[PDB]
Parts: sequence; C-alpha cells; structure tokens
Amino acid sequence: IETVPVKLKPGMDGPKVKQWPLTEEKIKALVEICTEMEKEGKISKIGPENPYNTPVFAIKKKDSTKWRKLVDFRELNKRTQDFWIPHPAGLKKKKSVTVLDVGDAYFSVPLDEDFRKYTAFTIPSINNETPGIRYQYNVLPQGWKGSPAIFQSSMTKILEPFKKQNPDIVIYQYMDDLYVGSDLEIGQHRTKIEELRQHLLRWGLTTPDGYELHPDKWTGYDPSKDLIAEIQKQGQGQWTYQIYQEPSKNLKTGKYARKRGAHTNDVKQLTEAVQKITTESIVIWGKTPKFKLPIQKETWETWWTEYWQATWIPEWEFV
Repeated sequence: IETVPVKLKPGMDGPKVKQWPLTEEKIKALVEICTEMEKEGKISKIGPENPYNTPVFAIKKKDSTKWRKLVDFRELNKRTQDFWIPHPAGLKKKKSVTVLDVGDAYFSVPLDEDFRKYTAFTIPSINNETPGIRYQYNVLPQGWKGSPAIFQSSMTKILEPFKKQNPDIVIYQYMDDLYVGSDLEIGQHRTKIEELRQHLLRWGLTTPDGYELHPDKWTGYDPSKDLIAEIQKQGQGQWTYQIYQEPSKNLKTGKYARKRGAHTNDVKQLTEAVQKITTESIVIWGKTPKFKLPIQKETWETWWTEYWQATWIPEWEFV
C-alpha cells in the first residue's frame, strides 16, 4: 500500500509523559485488548529503547459493558502538524441528531513508519511483575488529530452512496464520531440510522450504539479563536456554565442537573457536565472548549478517570 508522511510542528519533539497508575480492573482489560490488537498487527510490542510515552487508560461508554482503550493523545496532538469541510450551521437546527462512534475505521489505514514511535504507551504491570507492557501503533490510532484528517478521503467515499440517496440528512464528523441529523419523525430517523450502520458495516465499520440528541430545543463567534467554558457549582446536584471567547461576551449559558443515582460526588458530576457541554459545543461550533473547572488539580487528576465515558479528552485548567 502507501502511507501519508506526517511531521511534528517545527522545533517540537514527541511526547514523554509518565503513565499514571490504574486499577487492576483497567490493567486486566488493557492487556486483553492490546493482546488482540498485537495479533492483528494494529500495534507492536516495544521496549525502553523508545523514549516517548503517552498515558493510556480504559473506560466504558454510557450504558455499555465493553471496556474501550483510551490513549490521552492530547500532548501528541498539540505537537502534531496542522492539516490542510466547514461546519454545518444546519446541524443544531435538526429535530434529531445521532452520534456514532466510527473510530474502528482507522485501523485499516497504516501509519507513516517514521511517525509510529511517537504513539508509544505503557500498560502498567499488576503486582509489578514487569516494568510495564509497551506498544506503539502501526495504523491510524483513535484519538490522534491526524487520524480523521488522513482517513477523510476514505470516509467521504464510504459515505458517498448513502448521502446521494438522503440529501435531507446531515452527516458531520468530529474526531472519531459521526453526527447524523434529520428533521424526520423519530421512527423514520431511527431506521435511516440503521440503514447508515448497515452500509458502514458492509465496509467493515462496526458502530457502538449511538447517543441520540435533539438540538432544536436547546435554547459573535470567531472560529479562529478557542472556546472557553467556565463551570460553577450551585448545590443540590446543580451546576451552571458559560461558554465564551472574550470574557464579557458570553455566547451560551446553561445549567446542568446531575444524573440521578445513589453513587455521586462532585468529580463524577463535573465529568458529566464537561461531556454534555463539549457535546453541545461540537454540534453548535465544531470545536471543543477549554474548560475552567471549579476543583483542585490533584483531586481531579486522582479521580476523573473513574467516571470518564468519552473517547476524547478536552483541555482543562483548575483553581
């Protein structure tokens, strides 16, 4: 076949980020996953000769029993070159929008051999029987900024048939998810989703069941600048947030009520709020905000991975 040359931004080296400790449950799940990815060729074992590292952990999506590997490529993404498909203002106007995970599609495209070293990561060892189990990718990895950009031409022709027969439908890709929206009746909308998934399945693409959304009831953007989200605790499970680019010019405000449940706390509820706000920012503007979270760094960093349910990770800072 053939790959796409890729580069880090000028003057920048690959990531050297320590692996953080994990629960035995997550370690066991990463070992099962990575064992299989290795046999399939998607990743290769490596040793300490590779000086780069990126943290890994494991998560379960909302209403799902399947562990999913999540590599926190945020540092590699900052350092990866920019790549040179505008945002659909119509998406936020649709009666219904379904979110499909298509991250499995990347694993069919090889990664430039000279870039692979930068994607190394380390599964910690249970009971310290080894110093760790290390791998690097041979294919486009989920969560890397480069993967949807390189795959895009492939994605366009995967979707050309379906779009040709359904122009009343909007399909927007952000990172590793498709956003599929229509004003159709929900029954009509839900079966068009199946139709799309059948088609993607014919291409090998399997898709975890998607989250549904209805933005038409959600109630001066400069796309060259970052979005910022601030969150405040209100008490009794309630939260407020503002999204803005210049401090006094708010573009959106809202409030978030914590998920019902016997087990809850501020960290879990914050991860819920971040995920709901990020999802809305993507549908409205196509960008994930940088979050200002009302919580101590150490507390967040100790616990947030116990509650994360998304395949992406935003930037955040603390107080």
